[PDB]
Amino acid sequence: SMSYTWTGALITPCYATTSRSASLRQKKVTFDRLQVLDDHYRDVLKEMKAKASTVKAKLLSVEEACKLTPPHSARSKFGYGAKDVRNLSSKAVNHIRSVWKDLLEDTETPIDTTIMAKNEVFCVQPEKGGRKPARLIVFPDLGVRVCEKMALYDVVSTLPQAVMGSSYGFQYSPGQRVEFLVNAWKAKKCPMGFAYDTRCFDSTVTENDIRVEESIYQCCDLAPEARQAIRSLTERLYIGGPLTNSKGQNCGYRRCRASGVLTTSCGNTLTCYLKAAAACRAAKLQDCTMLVCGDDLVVICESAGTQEDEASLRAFTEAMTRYSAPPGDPPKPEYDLELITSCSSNVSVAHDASGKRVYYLTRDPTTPLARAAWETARHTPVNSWLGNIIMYAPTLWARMILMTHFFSILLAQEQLEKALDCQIYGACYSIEPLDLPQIIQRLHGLSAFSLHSYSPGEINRVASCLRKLGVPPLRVWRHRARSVRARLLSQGGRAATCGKYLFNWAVRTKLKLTPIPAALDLSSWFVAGYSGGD
Ligand SMILES: O=C(O)/C=C/c1ccc(NC(=O)C2(NC(=O)c3ccc4c(C5CCCCC5)c5n(c4c3)CC(=O)Nc3ccccc3-5)CCCC2)cc1
Ligand SMILES: COc1ccc(CNC(=O)[C@H]2CN(c3ccc(Cl)nn3)CCN2S(=O)(=O)c2ccc(OC(F)(F)F)cc2)cc1
Repeated sequence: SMSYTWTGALITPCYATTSRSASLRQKKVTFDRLQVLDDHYRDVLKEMKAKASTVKAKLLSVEEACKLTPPHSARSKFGYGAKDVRNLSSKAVNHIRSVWKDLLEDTETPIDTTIMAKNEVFCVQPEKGGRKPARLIVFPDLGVRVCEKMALYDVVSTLPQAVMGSSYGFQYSPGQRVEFLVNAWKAKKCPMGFAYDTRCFDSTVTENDIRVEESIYQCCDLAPEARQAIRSLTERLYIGGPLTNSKGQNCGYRRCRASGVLTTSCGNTLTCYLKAAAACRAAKLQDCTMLVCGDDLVVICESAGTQEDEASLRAFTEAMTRYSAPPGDPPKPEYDLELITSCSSNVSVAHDASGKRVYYLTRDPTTPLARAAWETARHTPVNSWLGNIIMYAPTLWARMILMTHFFSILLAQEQLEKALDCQIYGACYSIEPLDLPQIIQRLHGLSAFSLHSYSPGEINRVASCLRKLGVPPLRVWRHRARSVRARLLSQGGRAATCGKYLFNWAVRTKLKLTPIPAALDLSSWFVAGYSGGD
């Protein structure tokens, strides 16, 4: 069936992406899906369903569901917002209760969704390729989104780990992700790895995929109202429905994955895992270890020789294409783990204070830096820079640029103690910058504060990126960090800890860094989300 049908009504508005590029995105995401399933697919599905059979899921109350709403979640077309939802205002609660009643009473009627162009910031790259068109966001009304949480919040936050075990990427800190990847690479006699890029994953998700996904959820022990809501949400919302623009006009019809529903992340992970695990069998890949984050997939296996590995990747791709997951860029076998990019990241090596070889996740800093510059220039509720400092804390660029830059601004504005909103792959947090040392030690290890002897390629990538962007060189950042370190230490308390742990790299006469006294429960900085709510 067609992933999308359009009426002609434009995707109207509410470098940076706008509605002016939506037309180009529509062309890319609009195609017919031809899915052919086989025994391997059926076999993996039964195996996944047998694991889901062990899960018991709770049905959340309206209030518990309200308390999980992102503070910045899009407003309801029925006179209430995320603030009203989080405060349990009578208008919000009463409207949500009537939505819930309709989900239990009406099993067929498609639920309306809003189609919108995403405003994302990317960097002005005129060399190998041009600009990117805006992504398309599809979401139901706020009321429906609170109802999804009642029926499925417990499912989506318990089922994936039960079904996929160690293959489920979202259960990991960046430190645990590198450990998993390195351990899996070390455990192969002759390792080979590859990342699989699916072209427009959301668009490739068929009605059958969404029904197979529901067949997995149905395996949980569920409250009857939860069982009916999952059934009603599958037919009325998840499989597809009408698209309405910002001006309230009939835009078209969706028959694929909506990006803004609670099950997007869980569903894409399950669907990606199922197709990939079945494709590994069809390709006859030996001893696979997979890691799945939504549509993002890495496979690590035993090499069967250079030519044989090229042929097995073609068979993997053939199988994925049959399952309705065609490639964007054709996968390539890699025989060095650093060369694989997964979750926009790659493993690199450095050394800690003791001289020990340590592995960490890094990426091209262009996008993180350009996004941080934009945030410095304009008022933004979500601070991608804080997310980036937290997730890439061991990197040369997050340590020397982002940490130095933001701690200097925060010291100057007297805002070190001010809690900031932070979104990481749909999990919302509220973090005071003064608490960053303890968080970094939990997420990455004590070594994140003493990494040095970075790879030359990595050093060159940061240095070339700064030149390209007009950012002062690393020498300027070292000077600037010595200043910030001095003003932080002079303050004592948490500010001194920041100075000590975060900026030890900037000094010639380094301090010996021991485990932090305040280290640890992360879901304490938790406020809303876990890959679902707006
Ligand atoms: O010794 C040498 O050989 C080199 C010396 C040298 C070269 C350039 C400077 N620049 C500056 O002092 C100023 N800018 C900066 O000191 C600056 C700081 C952060 C900057 C960022 C990001 C970095 C990550 C955090 C957010 C800010 C960008 N740009 C920055 C410029 C350059 C810029 O203007 N915009 C962008 C655009 C995209 C990406 C990055 C940038 C301050 C006022 C005058 C301009 C200073 C010294
Ligand atoms: C390229 O490398 C990668 C490494 C890990 C990942 C996967 N991990 C994450 O996306 C984050 C956010 N998480 C999510 C997200 C979606 C869903 Cl469905 N479920 N959980 C919880 C677990 N992690 S986490 O990193 O452990 C963490 C925990 C507490 C924090 O709290 C505080 F902010 F306070 F630090 C902050 C971070 C993805 C990429």
